[PDB]
Amino acid sequence: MKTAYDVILAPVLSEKAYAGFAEGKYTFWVHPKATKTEIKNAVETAFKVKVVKVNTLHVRGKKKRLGRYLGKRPDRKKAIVQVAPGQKIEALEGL
Amino acid sequence: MRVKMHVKKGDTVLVASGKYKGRVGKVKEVLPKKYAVIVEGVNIVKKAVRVSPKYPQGGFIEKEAPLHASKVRPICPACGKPTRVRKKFLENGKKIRVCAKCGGALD
Amino acid sequence: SKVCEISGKRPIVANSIQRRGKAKREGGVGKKTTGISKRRQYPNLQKVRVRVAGQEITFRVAASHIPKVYELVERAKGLKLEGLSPKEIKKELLKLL
Amino acid sequence: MKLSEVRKQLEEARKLSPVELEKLVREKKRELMELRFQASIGQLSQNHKIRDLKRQIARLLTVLNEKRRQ
RNA sequence: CUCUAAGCACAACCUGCGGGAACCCGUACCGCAAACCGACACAGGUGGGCGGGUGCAAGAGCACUCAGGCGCGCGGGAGAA
RNA sequence: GAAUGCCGGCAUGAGUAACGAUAAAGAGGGUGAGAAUCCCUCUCGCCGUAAGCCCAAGGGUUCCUACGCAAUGGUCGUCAGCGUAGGGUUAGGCGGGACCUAAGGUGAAGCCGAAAGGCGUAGCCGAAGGGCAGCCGGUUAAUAUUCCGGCCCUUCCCGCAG
RNA sequence: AGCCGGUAGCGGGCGUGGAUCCCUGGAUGUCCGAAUGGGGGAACCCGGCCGGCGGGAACGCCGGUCACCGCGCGCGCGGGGGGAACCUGGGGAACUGAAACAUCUCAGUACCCAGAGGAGAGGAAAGAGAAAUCGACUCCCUGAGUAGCGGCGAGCGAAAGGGGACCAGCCUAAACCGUCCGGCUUGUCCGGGCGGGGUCGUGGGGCCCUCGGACCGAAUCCCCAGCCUAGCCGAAGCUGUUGGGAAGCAGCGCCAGAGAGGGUGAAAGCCCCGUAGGCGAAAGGUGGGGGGAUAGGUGAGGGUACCCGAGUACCCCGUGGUUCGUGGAGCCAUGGGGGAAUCUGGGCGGACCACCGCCUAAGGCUAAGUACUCCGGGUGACCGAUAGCGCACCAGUAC
Ligand SMILES: [K+]
Ligand SMILES: [K+]
Ligand SMILES: [K+]
Ligand SMILES: [K+]
Ligand SMILES: [K+]
Ligand SMILES: [K+]
Ligand SMILES: [K+]
Ligand SMILES: [K+]
Ligand SMILES: [Mg+2]
Ligand SMILES: [Mg+2]
Ligand SMILES: [Mg+2]
Ligand SMILES: [Mg+2]
Ligand SMILES: [Mg+2]
Ligand SMILES: [Mg+2]
Ligand SMILES: [Mg+2]
Ligand SMILES: [Mg+2]
Ligand SMILES: [Mg+2]
Ligand SMILES: [Mg+2]
Ligand SMILES: [Mg+2]
Ligand SMILES: [Mg+2]
Ligand SMILES: [Mg+2]
Ligand SMILES: [Mg+2]
Ligand SMILES: [Mg+2]
Ligand SMILES: [Mg+2]
Ligand SMILES: [Mg+2]
Ligand SMILES: [Mg+2]
Ligand SMILES: [Mg+2]
Ligand SMILES: [Mg+2]
Ligand SMILES: [Mg+2]
Ligand SMILES: [Mg+2]
Ligand SMILES: [Mg+2]
Ligand SMILES: [Mg+2]
Ligand SMILES: [Mg+2]
Ligand SMILES: [Mg+2]
Ligand SMILES: [Mg+2]
Ligand SMILES: [Mg+2]
Ligand SMILES: [Mg+2]
Ligand SMILES: [Mg+2]
Ligand SMILES: [Mg+2]
Ligand SMILES: [Mg+2]
Ligand SMILES: [Mg+2]
Ligand SMILES: [Mg+2]
Ligand SMILES: [Mg+2]
Ligand SMILES: [Mg+2]
Ligand SMILES: [Mg+2]
Ligand SMILES: [Mg+2]
Ligand SMILES: [Mg+2]
Ligand SMILES: [Mg+2]
Ligand SMILES: [Mg+2]
Ligand SMILES: [Mg+2]
Ligand SMILES: [Mg+2]
Ligand SMILES: [Mg+2]
Ligand SMILES: [Mg+2]
Ligand SMILES: [Mg+2]
Ligand SMILES: [Mg+2]
Ligand SMILES: [Mg+2]
Ligand SMILES: [Mg+2]
Ligand SMILES: [Mg+2]
Ligand SMILES: [Mg+2]
Ligand SMILES: [Mg+2]
Ligand SMILES: [Mg+2]
Ligand SMILES: [Mg+2]
Ligand SMILES: [Mg+2]
Ligand SMILES: [Mg+2]
Ligand SMILES: [Mg+2]
Ligand SMILES: [Mg+2]
Ligand SMILES: [Mg+2]
Ligand SMILES: [Mg+2]
Ligand SMILES: [Mg+2]
Ligand SMILES: [Mg+2]
Ligand SMILES: [Mg+2]
Ligand SMILES: [Mg+2]
Ligand SMILES: [Mg+2]
Ligand SMILES: [Mg+2]
Ligand SMILES: [Mg+2]
Ligand SMILES: [Mg+2]
Ligand SMILES: [Mg+2]
Ligand SMILES: [Mg+2]
Ligand SMILES: [Mg+2]
Ligand SMILES: [Mg+2]
Ligand SMILES: [Mg+2]
Ligand SMILES: [Mg+2]
Ligand SMILES: [Mg+2]
Ligand SMILES: [Mg+2]
Ligand SMILES: [Mg+2]
Ligand SMILES: [Mg+2]
Ligand SMILES: [Mg+2]
Ligand SMILES: [Mg+2]
Ligand SMILES: [Mg+2]
Ligand SMILES: [Mg+2]
Ligand SMILES: [Mg+2]
Ligand SMILES: [Mg+2]
Ligand SMILES: [Mg+2]
Ligand SMILES: [Mg+2]
Ligand SMILES: [Mg+2]
Ligand SMILES: [Mg+2]
Ligand SMILES: [Mg+2]
Ligand SMILES: [Mg+2]
Ligand SMILES: [Mg+2]
Ligand SMILES: [Mg+2]
Ligand SMILES: [Mg+2]
Ligand SMILES: [Mg+2]
Ligand SMILES: [Mg+2]
Ligand SMILES: [Mg+2]
Ligand SMILES: [Mg+2]
Ligand SMILES: [Mg+2]
Ligand SMILES: [Mg+2]
Ligand SMILES: [Mg+2]
Ligand SMILES: [Mg+2]
Ligand SMILES: [Mg+2]
Ligand SMILES: [Mg+2]
Ligand SMILES: [Mg+2]
Ligand SMILES: [Mg+2]
Ligand SMILES: [Mg+2]
Ligand SMILES: [Mg+2]
Ligand SMILES: [Mg+2]
Ligand SMILES: [Mg+2]
Ligand SMILES: [Mg+2]
Ligand SMILES: [Mg+2]
Ligand SMILES: [Mg+2]
Ligand SMILES: [Mg+2]
Ligand SMILES: [Mg+2]
Ligand SMILES: [Mg+2]
Ligand SMILES: [Mg+2]
Ligand SMILES: [Mg+2]
Ligand SMILES: [Mg+2]
Ligand SMILES: [Mg+2]
Ligand SMILES: [Mg+2]
Ligand SMILES: [Mg+2]
Ligand SMILES: [Mg+2]
Ligand SMILES: [Mg+2]
Ligand SMILES: [Mg+2]
Ligand SMILES: [Mg+2]
Ligand SMILES: [Mg+2]
Ligand SMILES: [Mg+2]
Ligand SMILES: [Mg+2]
Ligand SMILES: [Mg+2]
Ligand SMILES: [Mg+2]
Ligand SMILES: [Mg+2]
Ligand SMILES: [Mg+2]
Ligand SMILES: [Mg+2]
Ligand SMILES: [Mg+2]
Ligand SMILES: [Mg+2]
Ligand SMILES: [Mg+2]
Ligand SMILES: [Mg+2]
Ligand SMILES: [Mg+2]
Ligand SMILES: [Mg+2]
Ligand SMILES: [Mg+2]
Ligand SMILES: [Mg+2]
Ligand SMILES: [Mg+2]
Ligand SMILES: [Mg+2]
Ligand SMILES: [Mg+2]
Ligand SMILES: [Mg+2]
Ligand SMILES: [Mg+2]
Ligand SMILES: [Mg+2]
Ligand SMILES: [Mg+2]
Ligand SMILES: [Mg+2]
Ligand SMILES: [Mg+2]
Ligand SMILES: [Mg+2]
Ligand SMILES: [Mg+2]
Ligand SMILES: [Mg+2]
Ligand SMILES: [Mg+2]
Ligand SMILES: [Mg+2]
Ligand SMILES: [Mg+2]
Ligand SMILES: [Mg+2]
Ligand SMILES: [Mg+2]
Ligand SMILES: [Mg+2]
Ligand SMILES: [Mg+2]
Ligand SMILES: [Mg+2]
Ligand SMILES: [Mg+2]
Ligand SMILES: [Mg+2]
Ligand SMILES: [Mg+2]
Ligand SMILES: [Mg+2]
Ligand SMILES: [Mg+2]
Ligand SMILES: [Mg+2]
Ligand SMILES: [Mg+2]
Ligand SMILES: [Mg+2]
Ligand SMILES: [Mg+2]
Ligand SMILES: [Mg+2]
Ligand SMILES: [Mg+2]
Ligand SMILES: [Mg+2]
Ligand SMILES: [Mg+2]
Ligand SMILES: [Mg+2]
Ligand SMILES: [Mg+2]
Ligand SMILES: [Mg+2]
Ligand SMILES: [Mg+2]
Ligand SMILES: [Mg+2]
Ligand SMILES: [Mg+2]
Ligand SMILES: [Mg+2]
Ligand SMILES: [Mg+2]
Ligand SMILES: [Mg+2]
Ligand SMILES: [Mg+2]
Ligand SMILES: [Mg+2]
Ligand SMILES: [Mg+2]
Ligand SMILES: [Mg+2]
Ligand SMILES: [Mg+2]
Ligand SMILES: [Mg+2]
Ligand SMILES: [Mg+2]
Ligand SMILES: [Mg+2]
Ligand SMILES: [Mg+2]
Ligand SMILES: [Mg+2]
Ligand SMILES: [Mg+2]
Ligand SMILES: [Mg+2]
Ligand SMILES: [Mg+2]
Ligand SMILES: [Mg+2]
Ligand SMILES: [Mg+2]
Ligand SMILES: [Mg+2]
Ligand SMILES: [Mg+2]
Ligand SMILES: [Mg+2]
Ligand SMILES: [Mg+2]
Ligand SMILES: [Mg+2]
Ligand SMILES: [Mg+2]
Ligand SMILES: [Mg+2]
Ligand SMILES: [Mg+2]
Ligand SMILES: [Mg+2]
Ligand SMILES: [Mg+2]
Ligand SMILES: [Mg+2]
Ligand SMILES: [Mg+2]
Ligand SMILES: [Mg+2]
Ligand SMILES: [Mg+2]
Ligand SMILES: [Mg+2]
Ligand SMILES: [Mg+2]
Ligand SMILES: [Mg+2]
Ligand SMILES: [Mg+2]
Ligand SMILES: [Mg+2]
Ligand SMILES: [Mg+2]
Ligand SMILES: [Mg+2]
Ligand SMILES: [Mg+2]
Ligand SMILES: [Mg+2]
Ligand SMILES: [Mg+2]
Ligand SMILES: [Mg+2]
Ligand SMILES: [Mg+2]
Ligand SMILES: [Mg+2]
Ligand SMILES: [Mg+2]
Ligand SMILES: [Mg+2]
Ligand SMILES: [Mg+2]
Ligand SMILES: [Mg+2]
Ligand SMILES: [Mg+2]
Ligand SMILES: [Zn+2]
Repeated sequence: MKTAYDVILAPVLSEKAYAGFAEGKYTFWVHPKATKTEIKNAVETAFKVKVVKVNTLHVRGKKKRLGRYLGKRPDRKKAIVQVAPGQKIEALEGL
Repeated sequence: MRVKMHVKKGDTVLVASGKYKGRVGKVKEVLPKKYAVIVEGVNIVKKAVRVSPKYPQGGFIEKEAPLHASKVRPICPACGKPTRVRKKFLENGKKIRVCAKCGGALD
Repeated sequence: SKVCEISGKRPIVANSIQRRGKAKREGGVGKKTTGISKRRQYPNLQKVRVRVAGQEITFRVAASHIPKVYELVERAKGLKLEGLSPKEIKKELLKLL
Repeated sequence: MKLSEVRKQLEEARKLSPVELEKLVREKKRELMELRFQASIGQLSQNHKIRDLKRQIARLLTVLNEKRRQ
């Protein structure tokens, strides 16, 4: 059963992601097939805020090897969400 | 299928072959993949360990090395002898191991 | 050069044989074959148009089975073919074959 | 999760209604999302919790689907 | 843009004001080249745009030079044929 | 033991040819186990309708940072398009799709052919051609007409008015 | 009684209240692919209708549904694609041999295409061929390198009969009778459905007259035995000695319906796994064995001369198949032309004629005995890493 909790996978942990917290921007790893409208709904029922902007981008997986075996990490998709002014996601805030 | 093995963890056995032939101990652990058992205080090896946390002095530690399961013989708790293992069906329908000499149970 | 819609006659592979000499039964040494080649023999297919139940139906048939077309039309006098398309007439007509 | 707990979860779920099973499934999925957030920032030492909850959601969906098929 | 036909004319279309809605894929980096085609970090090949100044009649030519970029991924001596 | 046999290994030529444009280098300081070859500085030389800057194809992480120096780099190497790890690509207005057709392809009708198949009306597909609403500046180690700032604009929905 | 795959580690868990694991059934099953809502450069984009979700009208997501062709009457049933060899049909080479080459050969082979299936094809005499004989078909041995064919060269090459495997025969069209529907050339009418009747060569059937009037039994269905997909029980040895290690050597014993084999620190019937011998299925698959049911089948005389598969038989022209290459050239098949009859009819016995015999064309189906090996098991005077499959290993991979 598809829900809002299957759309949002994990937070993005990086200096660039932490920089957007002050402006109300939050970066998540999301399901690769999720759309902007789909993502905006999912964040609203998972964290109880108002979302006014969603930016998305595809993150191709890096080629990596372990000894003799060549392969690839899975493809990913991250989304930057902008909440309504004054609103906060306290789960992400504090890190 | 399954690795048929005549001994189990927690029973007293006799080491009937090898360097420690004639010793008696308890089966600490059973390794069906290696078809091996571990017997308390039997087959001690010296292993080099590096200096690190939880090994501050380094040096050597002692550990039991596994024995091939055919080298051990279970000891009957009734007649106290090493013996082969028989199967006995109980009136309650369960199957249990019994000593091939006196018929006593082996748990 | 295709099939006959009534009898199923279709082209067949035949050999063209070229011979020389005088036949043995006429005092000769016998016939000799200078060449054999593959060729096709076709049915004598012709278009036959008939008027059935207010519609015109076209049949591709071998000349030897042209009278079979009119035999089919007569036997269709006992069928209900009112308002059907020409294609529907043809299928009903050939179910009588 | 112990074997006894699994039997309890299946026994309770079969007594529910399809409306209730969907609501319980959604709450479990939300709980799993919070575990993924905890595991991402390295604050979940008991990583076995993630597998336990995932199999629970599978059990509830299996029971829900049985009720849909009558 | 305009003309009307089915239809509809409590609809419909157009203008103004207010509030809302706006999806998917691409986006790094090389790109006259050590990252493209030539088995090579290969004097070869690769479409389009910008491409300053002075002088030489003109010019995208030639000489020097701006911005910018390079001294070409083995060196050091000797000073025979 | 021979087939200019087949597979593999190792010799000879030989420390020999060569090290890939004759645009060119010198010095001081630093780093480091180790420096002609890495970093900084001063001097010198070369390109400048290019050997500078920007699109498209093609390529596919080669991008940035940290740590490395076995192999790779025609020498060296502390350096690196190399090895490991982490990070990095943000669009209603840019390009393409939810628009249009070109050659060509495909193809309810229809026609042909032993089979496989060939043709073909309407239609559909097909672009670097037609159509369609964004400019300037700031910011990151790494993205920006995409983020931010200022000033502009487009389509769709609903309500009210005309 | 351990376990969380190969696969250890960091970090955490489960299990005699029965885990991991094995077998059977079910659930879930993104996207592509016959691919099938539409498009497309496979795995990617874009829709219609119905229901739901978000504040949901715009926007997005979720569930259901929407290709085309055939048949039966908008609905229902079916088709499409794939499969290592084997099978049938439609097409169909050349090198080569003839010590050149064209008929011939290679060969109806290779290959292409279509279709069928666990097999396929064939199959119930218009047969065989000389014995007044046989009795569907297929397969094996033989007949036989015979009879023959052949630039009578190179070469090619039957059949009947005998010995075996297996065993099985049926349904229709037509006469005649009924019923529904259509026709107008309006009824003893014709035509099209369906039911009855009928199925044969010692000719059979229809119709009329007479005497007549329970046995057989499926290739279809039902039930069961057995078998397949996990498994279980299973006899008997100790001590010493050399040695890193005993199973070797020694001393004394034991089992055997079990002395196949493989492990265990070297060389073990009795240490371990097994072996001989026995046992075992809730569930699905099969069931060619057994039993039962049912469909179905069932005699003679006399008259009548109604019926007995049509552009067919048959003749001629052009060809193919058979051992048959135009030959005295039948037989089977048929592209073209001409073109019958219904038992007093027709076909065949190698041109043809006569006699004497055999058979019943122009509708269909049919187990078993046979072929093959992608897959599972067993077994080798088979290989043992340049061998054996191209691949013992992360191979149809790197390149
Ligand atoms: K960019
Ligand atoms: K365009
Ligand atoms: K030839
Ligand atoms: K020749
Ligand atoms: K008659
Ligand atoms: K005949
Ligand atoms: K005959
Ligand atoms: K058959
Ligand atoms: Mg952020
Ligand atoms: Mg997106
Ligand atoms: Mg909201
Ligand atoms: Mg995106
Ligand atoms: Mg984007
Ligand atoms: Mg990724
Ligand atoms: Mg990844
Ligand atoms: Mg992976
Ligand atoms: Mg031990
Ligand atoms: Mg024909
Ligand atoms: Mg000829
Ligand atoms: Mg031909
Ligand atoms: Mg004509
Ligand atoms: Mg004819
Ligand atoms: Mg004629
Ligand atoms: Mg789950
Ligand atoms: Mg871009
Ligand atoms: Mg790019
Ligand atoms: Mg860029
Ligand atoms: Mg770069
Ligand atoms: Mg550049
Ligand atoms: Mg250029
Ligand atoms: Mg240029
Ligand atoms: Mg450049
Ligand atoms: Mg590259
Ligand atoms: Mg290339
Ligand atoms: Mg290349
Ligand atoms: Mg090179
Ligand atoms: Mg190159
Ligand atoms: Mg190089
Ligand atoms: Mg170079
Ligand atoms: Mg070059
Ligand atoms: Mg060049
Ligand atoms: Mg050029
Ligand atoms: Mg220019
Ligand atoms: Mg200037
Ligand atoms: Mg100047
Ligand atoms: Mg100038
Ligand atoms: Mg001048
Ligand atoms: Mg001038
Ligand atoms: Mg001049
Ligand atoms: Mg000038
Ligand atoms: Mg010029
Ligand atoms: Mg100029
Ligand atoms: Mg000039
Ligand atoms: Mg020039
Ligand atoms: Mg100049
Ligand atoms: Mg110049
Ligand atoms: Mg110049
Ligand atoms: Mg110059
Ligand atoms: Mg010059
Ligand atoms: Mg200069
Ligand atoms: Mg510049
Ligand atoms: Mg400069
Ligand atoms: Mg230089
Ligand atoms: Mg170099
Ligand atoms: Mg060099
Ligand atoms: Mg010198
Ligand atoms: Mg000199
Ligand atoms: Mg000189
Ligand atoms: Mg000199
Ligand atoms: Mg000289
Ligand atoms: Mg010799
Ligand atoms: Mg050779
Ligand atoms: Mg050689
Ligand atoms: Mg040799
Ligand atoms: Mg060789
Ligand atoms: Mg070799
Ligand atoms: Mg070789
Ligand atoms: Mg060699
Ligand atoms: Mg070697
Ligand atoms: Mg060699
Ligand atoms: Mg060598
Ligand atoms: Mg030598
Ligand atoms: Mg050499
Ligand atoms: Mg020399
Ligand atoms: Mg040498
Ligand atoms: Mg020298
Ligand atoms: Mg020399
Ligand atoms: Mg030299
Ligand atoms: Mg020299
Ligand atoms: Mg050289
Ligand atoms: Mg050179
Ligand atoms: Mg040189
Ligand atoms: Mg030299
Ligand atoms: Mg030299
Ligand atoms: Mg050099
Ligand atoms: Mg040199
Ligand atoms: Mg040079
Ligand atoms: Mg040089
Ligand atoms: Mg120069
Ligand atoms: Mg110069
Ligand atoms: Mg210097
Ligand atoms: Mg220096
Ligand atoms: Mg210095
Ligand atoms: Mg250096
Ligand atoms: Mg150095
Ligand atoms: Mg420097
Ligand atoms: Mg220079
Ligand atoms: Mg100079
Ligand atoms: Mg210059
Ligand atoms: Mg110059
Ligand atoms: Mg210049
Ligand atoms: Mg200039
Ligand atoms: Mg210039
Ligand atoms: Mg020029
Ligand atoms: Mg690109
Ligand atoms: Mg490349
Ligand atoms: Mg490439
Ligand atoms: Mg390349
Ligand atoms: Mg990458
Ligand atoms: Mg790389
Ligand atoms: Mg690179
Ligand atoms: Mg990089
Ligand atoms: Mg770099
Ligand atoms: Mg370093
Ligand atoms: Mg090094
Ligand atoms: Mg090296
Ligand atoms: Mg190197
Ligand atoms: Mg270098
Ligand atoms: Mg080189
Ligand atoms: Mg080189
Ligand atoms: Mg080097
Ligand atoms: Mg190096
Ligand atoms: Mg260093
Ligand atoms: Mg560095
Ligand atoms: Mg680079
Ligand atoms: Mg790197
Ligand atoms: Mg690397
Ligand atoms: Mg991107
Ligand atoms: Mg934009
Ligand atoms: Mg904008
Ligand atoms: Mg849309
Ligand atoms: Mg379009
Ligand atoms: Mg077509
Ligand atoms: Mg076609
Ligand atoms: Mg075509
Ligand atoms: Mg067309
Ligand atoms: Mg179009
Ligand atoms: Mg197209
Ligand atoms: Mg288009
Ligand atoms: Mg134009
Ligand atoms: Mg354009
Ligand atoms: Mg635009
Ligand atoms: Mg910056
Ligand atoms: Mg950049
Ligand atoms: Mg940038
Ligand atoms: Mg910018
Ligand atoms: Mg802006
Ligand atoms: Mg337990
Ligand atoms: Mg299953
Ligand atoms: Mg499709
Ligand atoms: Mg398609
Ligand atoms: Mg099939
Ligand atoms: Mg064939
Ligand atoms: Mg063909
Ligand atoms: Mg053929
Ligand atoms: Mg051919
Ligand atoms: Mg031929
Ligand atoms: Mg020859
Ligand atoms: Mg010859
Ligand atoms: Mg021939
Ligand atoms: Mg032949
Ligand atoms: Mg032949
Ligand atoms: Mg052949
Ligand atoms: Mg059959
Ligand atoms: Mg018969
Ligand atoms: Mg057979
Ligand atoms: Mg046979
Ligand atoms: Mg046989
Ligand atoms: Mg035979
Ligand atoms: Mg004979
Ligand atoms: Mg003869
Ligand atoms: Mg000859
Ligand atoms: Mg001759
Ligand atoms: Mg021959
Ligand atoms: Mg012959
Ligand atoms: Mg032959
Ligand atoms: Mg026989
Ligand atoms: Mg009947
Ligand atoms: Mg008939
Ligand atoms: Mg009737
Ligand atoms: Mg009847
Ligand atoms: Mg009769
Ligand atoms: Mg046993
Ligand atoms: Mg046993
Ligand atoms: Mg035993
Ligand atoms: Mg003993
Ligand atoms: Mg002993
Ligand atoms: Mg022995
Ligand atoms: Mg023994
Ligand atoms: Mg042994
Ligand atoms: Mg043994
Ligand atoms: Mg013994
Ligand atoms: Mg047995
Ligand atoms: Mg005839
Ligand atoms: Mg004839
Ligand atoms: Mg004739
Ligand atoms: Mg003639
Ligand atoms: Mg003829
Ligand atoms: Mg003939
Ligand atoms: Mg023949
Ligand atoms: Mg022949
Ligand atoms: Mg002849
Ligand atoms: Mg012949
Ligand atoms: Mg002759
Ligand atoms: Mg003949
Ligand atoms: Mg005849
Ligand atoms: Mg004919
Ligand atoms: Mg007759
Ligand atoms: Mg007659
Ligand atoms: Mg005759
Ligand atoms: Mg005759
Ligand atoms: Mg005769
Ligand atoms: Mg006969
Ligand atoms: Mg008959
Ligand atoms: Mg017959
Ligand atoms: Mg007949
Ligand atoms: Mg016939
Ligand atoms: Mg048949
Ligand atoms: Mg059969
Ligand atoms: Mg080897
Ligand atoms: Mg070896
Ligand atoms: Mg091999
Ligand atoms: Mg070998
Ligand atoms: Mg293999
Ligand atoms: Mg090989
Ligand atoms: Mg190999
Ligand atoms: Mg391999
Ligand atoms: Mg490959
Ligand atoms: Zn005992």
